[PDB]
Amino acid sequence: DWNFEKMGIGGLDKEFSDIFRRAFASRVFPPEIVEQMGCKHVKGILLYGPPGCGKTLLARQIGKMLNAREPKVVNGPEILNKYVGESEANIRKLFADAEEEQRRLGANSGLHIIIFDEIDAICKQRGSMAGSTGVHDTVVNQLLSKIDGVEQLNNILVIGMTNRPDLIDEALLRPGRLEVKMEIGLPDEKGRLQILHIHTARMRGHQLLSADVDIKELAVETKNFSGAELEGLVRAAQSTAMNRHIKASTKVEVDMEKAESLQVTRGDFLASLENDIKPAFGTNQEDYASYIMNGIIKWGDPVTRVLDDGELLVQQTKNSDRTPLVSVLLEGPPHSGKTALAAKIAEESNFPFIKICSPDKMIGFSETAKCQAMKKIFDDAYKSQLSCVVVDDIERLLDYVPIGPRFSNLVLQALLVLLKKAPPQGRKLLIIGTTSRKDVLQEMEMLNAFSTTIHVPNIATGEQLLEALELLGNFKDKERTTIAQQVKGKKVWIGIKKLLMLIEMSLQMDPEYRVRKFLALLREEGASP
Amino acid sequence: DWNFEKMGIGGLDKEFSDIFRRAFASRVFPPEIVEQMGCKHVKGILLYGPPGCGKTLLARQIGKMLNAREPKVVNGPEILNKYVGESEANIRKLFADAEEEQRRLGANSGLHIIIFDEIDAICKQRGSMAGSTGVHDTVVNQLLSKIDGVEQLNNILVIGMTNRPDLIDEALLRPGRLEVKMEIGLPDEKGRLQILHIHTARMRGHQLLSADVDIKELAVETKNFSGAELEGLVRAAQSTAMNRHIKESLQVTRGDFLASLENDIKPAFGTNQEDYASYIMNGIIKWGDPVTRVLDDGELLVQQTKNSDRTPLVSVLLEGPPHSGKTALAAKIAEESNFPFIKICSPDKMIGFSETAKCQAMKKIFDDAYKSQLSCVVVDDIERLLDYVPIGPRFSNLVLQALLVLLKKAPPQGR
Amino acid sequence: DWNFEKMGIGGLDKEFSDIFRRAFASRVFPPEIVEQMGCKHVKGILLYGPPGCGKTLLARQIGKMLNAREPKVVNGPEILNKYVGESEANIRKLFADAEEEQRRLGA
Amino acid sequence: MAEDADMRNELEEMQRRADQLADESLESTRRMLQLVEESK
Amino acid sequence: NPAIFASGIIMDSSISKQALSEIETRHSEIIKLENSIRELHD
Ligand SMILES: Nc1ncnc2c1ncn2[C@@H]1O[C@H](COP(=O)(O)OP(=O)(O)OP(=O)(O)O)[C@@H](O)[C@H]1O
Ligand SMILES: Nc1ncnc2c1ncn2[C@@H]1O[C@H](COP(=O)(O)OP(=O)(O)OP(=O)(O)O)[C@@H](O)[C@H]1O
Ligand SMILES: Nc1ncnc2c1ncn2[C@@H]1O[C@H](COP(=O)(O)OP(=O)(O)OP(=O)(O)O)[C@@H](O)[C@H]1O
Ligand SMILES: Nc1ncnc2c1ncn2[C@@H]1O[C@H](COP(=O)(O)OP(=O)(O)OP(=O)(O)O)[C@@H](O)[C@H]1O
Ligand SMILES: Nc1ncnc2c1ncn2[C@@H]1O[C@H](COP(=O)(O)OP(=O)(O)O)[C@@H](O)[C@H]1O
Repeated sequence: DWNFEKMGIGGLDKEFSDIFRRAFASRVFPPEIVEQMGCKHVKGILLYGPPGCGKTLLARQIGKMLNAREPKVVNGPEILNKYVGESEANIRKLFADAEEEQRRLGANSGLHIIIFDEIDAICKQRGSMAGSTGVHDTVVNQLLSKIDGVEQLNNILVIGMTNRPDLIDEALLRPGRLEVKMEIGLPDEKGRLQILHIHTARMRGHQLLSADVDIKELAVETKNFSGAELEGLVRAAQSTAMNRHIKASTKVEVDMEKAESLQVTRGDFLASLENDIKPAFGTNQEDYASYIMNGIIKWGDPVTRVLDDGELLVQQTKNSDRTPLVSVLLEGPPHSGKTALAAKIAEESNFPFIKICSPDKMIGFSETAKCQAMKKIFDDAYKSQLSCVVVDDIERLLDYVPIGPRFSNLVLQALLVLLKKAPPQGRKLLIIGTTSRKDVLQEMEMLNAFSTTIHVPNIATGEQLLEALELLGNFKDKERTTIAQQVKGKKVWIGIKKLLMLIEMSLQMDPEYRVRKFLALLREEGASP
Repeated sequence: DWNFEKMGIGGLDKEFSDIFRRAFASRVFPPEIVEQMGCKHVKGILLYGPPGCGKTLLARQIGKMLNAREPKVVNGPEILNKYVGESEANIRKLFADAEEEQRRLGANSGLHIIIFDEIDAICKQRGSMAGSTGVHDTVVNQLLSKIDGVEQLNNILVIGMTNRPDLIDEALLRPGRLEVKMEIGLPDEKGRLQILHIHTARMRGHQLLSADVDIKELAVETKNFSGAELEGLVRAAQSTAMNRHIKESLQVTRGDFLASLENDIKPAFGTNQEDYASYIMNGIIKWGDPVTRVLDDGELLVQQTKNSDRTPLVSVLLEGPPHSGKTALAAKIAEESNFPFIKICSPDKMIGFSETAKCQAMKKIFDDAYKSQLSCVVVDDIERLLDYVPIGPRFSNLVLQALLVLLKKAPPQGR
Repeated sequence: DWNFEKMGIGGLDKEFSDIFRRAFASRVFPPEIVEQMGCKHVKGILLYGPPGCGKTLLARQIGKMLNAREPKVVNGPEILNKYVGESEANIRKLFADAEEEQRRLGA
Repeated sequence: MAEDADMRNELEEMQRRADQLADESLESTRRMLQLVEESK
Repeated sequence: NPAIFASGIIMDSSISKQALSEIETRHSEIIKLENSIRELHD
């Protein structure tokens, strides 16, 4: 009675087709022909990927489809025991029935499945702790000797699932023991559509779903959501919709007669997206609201030029093919407001994965840790079809101090090597860095790694200052005219982040003393162009 | 016979409402409608926050609210053992009854509860660490496989507690696992009023509370008092009232509350009054205009940092010749600030420390400073922190970098 | 009974009176009024000072004052053991009698 | 240890059982011989 | 770090197994034989 649609898996067509072709293709073709070829059968499958993508579900579904004996299961390190020579017999007890039936019924026997769960807990590399821990060298040897030894078995099939494919023993993955190796990754738009349809079919069956909810918009809206988080979203929406009909939860639980007319509307979905579920490889709006703390205002010509140069770079990295890796350096004097512009460029890129590597989260770390955290952020970005990674305050990241000078060399080498490592074939990446001292970076031979440079200016003319004040609008007409009369016939040299603080400091005096104090502060700051 | 009033919890209305909405809202709706949606049930809750704010109380009340069986308790790291293969057995023994009942009955089974205490002493991140001590990896793998494995369980509920939400493994905090994360923080005025009403109800019933004590005043005179210090205040007041009848008409009066508030209870996130007595040793003397000028400037800065919204973080440096009296004036400004949370970070309490210890101490002070609607922190005698000496020169780089990073970091939203 | 001097401690005048007032005032008052009030009992105290000034003696005397059972003296450095789950086991052995007796005899 | 202690105590009780059985068989054999001698 | 396990090896084998051994069933028949020859002598 098997049917693929009954399986209930969406977005994994290619993986399942490959598994079926390589594993179950030779157990369905007529035996008479298969005998003329003299080919043995495959006896292994390995599945790996990041958390929450649909491995265990695939293993369970494969287990259910086969008209054979009930599968055995092993939950993590369930086999270990404290008596010498008792942690191995548990290994041998799994293959006994298969051995006996192969001996008895010859070549017409059935199929016996086994499912190792979290296989990286008992099958780590041999000779890694001076002979291992004493009990992690005998188990591996027993498993290797049993899967493929002097005596031949032909009716087993072993499945493994693991999050870390790097630690599994090498002798256990050759083409004779665990031949098929599959990676289960995040889905694209069609996968999300299929998953939502699979998880909403039942509700739509009984007319419990409203008519103003359109699945395509939800599919487009959720970018880089793992498999489990869509289900979590649907569950949260259902719970929020059901919570309406419990009126007196505070005093006593009571249910109304309007429970029959229960329907789920789009508002529940929007609320669930806004408050409950937060992805892991996606993005959320807290960080942008934390970095762009006062918006962006057009106080002159330069801002549009900078934004246009960012847009050109984004378009190039999206379309081109020869160059999959491009980078750019934003530079300027201090208190000029450059990290906000980088954040705005990244936000307007509209790429799926956008992350900010800032020193705010590396207080007290030694060099080894800075290096390893940088590596992790740059590894997470190799598992998406598009990306954009921002580096902040390259000066503070190296621990640079003018005396000596003194800084860290290991971190600098990590950076210099990490700006030329192309991603795996078929993906693109964009790196933006910000700094306030170009000459120091020049002396380290670090401007050769970056591809292009952009300059961020200050306020340098009275009209621009007046325009900025008008846009902020803290001073009214008369005081503005007085300020214009005072400053319109000179040159100024000030940054925006300092202008805000000067205005705030000036506002604290008496109502009739603000302008003079502001002018005194502006004179005191000093120009030194 | 359950109703919210009898739980004995105050100041946590929204958190409990959200927990109820997301965890229990589908176990009380008619089963017929539930089955037509085919929705599984949530399998975990997590609670974190500073000490003495009411986590274990909430867990206990949840445990004894339901019609479930007796909740199993794990008191910290009591599952560890010295023989290979014994910790995992202890982990596996907790879920046996749920599996057996599920197999026997099906969808009609009751409910089970497991309560881990101090979960962060077992489930640390499964990093490589050149091969972790099995204590971490094996136990964590067993727990992960048991919570959500090949076989389906649908009648369990797992609750956790921790003070360090950073250390826990990420694969253990995804939907389908401990997915309801809640933060329990300090209460505001309404919370203090509710707590005081809860903890002084029995006395009022038997006419033991004098008519002069007004709770609304105590709700105002205590700022940044945790949940667990108000009870201490009340108990101290009662003890002071009782000791007066040792050499039938017993009663509790305002003077007892005032004395106990002034001498017995010392909040951890509040203002201290001995530091100013230790640093300002001979008062302040007006010998000219400069003192008044400095104090006026400090007042202006305080008012700005209190009233503005585009400048949530302010700074100022007091400098001059030696033997001039800077620390006293800084302490005076801080005292006149009238902020709920005031602190001093001086170098004479870190005698003999290395670089990393100093970094950790500074970070800990600022972390506490980030949990109040207002704050004020004094860093005095900077050149001693940096470990400066003219020959060379020599100093510490780690401390300087930490300070430079911390001088421009904004607090959470609204503070 | 207080009589700080009769017990065998001299020079501890205030550091005894404050202890008695704050901590032990709800153990000797008639149980009816204590139950009517609904106040729990303090769960411990801390003593710090220079060595050889009479701390352990005060602890034993306090224990004997309240008709309590035999105290379980423990030394801090002696609890540590080099295997996994041995120090915790030692720390968890001291609270057995209290749990058992409360579970049996109620309140 | 309570589990092992109690199970070993049942094992000791079982040792007493075995001793009783053996002694009973021996006494039965002795009476056996006595009667068989008597008949002649 | 101070964290290491241990493994045990058992010196356990003693007086014959529990009464699943043949001692009791062996004891059974002797009483029947006693009955028989008591009959004969009487
Ligand atoms: N392709 C998919 N289609 C539908 N549901 C899916 C899919 N992938 C995952 N899910 C949902 O994810 C839930 C749990 O996922 P699953 O058991 O596969 O986790 P896993 O990622 O293999 O586990 P872990 O990473 O924790 O070891 C399943 O019950 C199902 O609801
Ligand atoms: N056009 C603008 N460009 C940049 N920042 C702006 C602009 N308009 C307003 N701002 C505000 O100015 C502030 C910019 O400060 P920012 O964090 O960019 O400083 P910075 O130049 O990186 O500082 P530093 O060099 O001291 O590390 C933010 O509050 C931003 O909201
Ligand atoms: N919100 C509250 N309402 C009423 N009483 C409270 C509240 N929070 C705490 N208390 C009182 O203070 C006590 C604090 O103990 P509790 O076990 O809640 O502390 P905790 O903060 O969870 O513990 P820890 O920091 O040790 O993990 C509670 O038992 C109760 O007596
Ligand atoms: N107007 C005043 N300003 C400052 N200190 C005063 C004033 N009047 C009296 N004093 C006393 O002067 C002393 C202040 O010395 P303080 O410890 O602040 O010096 P300092 O500048 O930190 O010293 P140094 O840096 O040289 O070690 C205190 O005793 C304070 O009571
Ligand atoms: N206040 C005191 N009055 C009389 N004797 C005292 C006093 N304090 C300490 N001693 C003497 O000191 C001895 C040991 O004190 P000890 O309990 O070892 O103090 P510590 O706790 O500092 O070790 C006691 O036997 C006692 O005779």
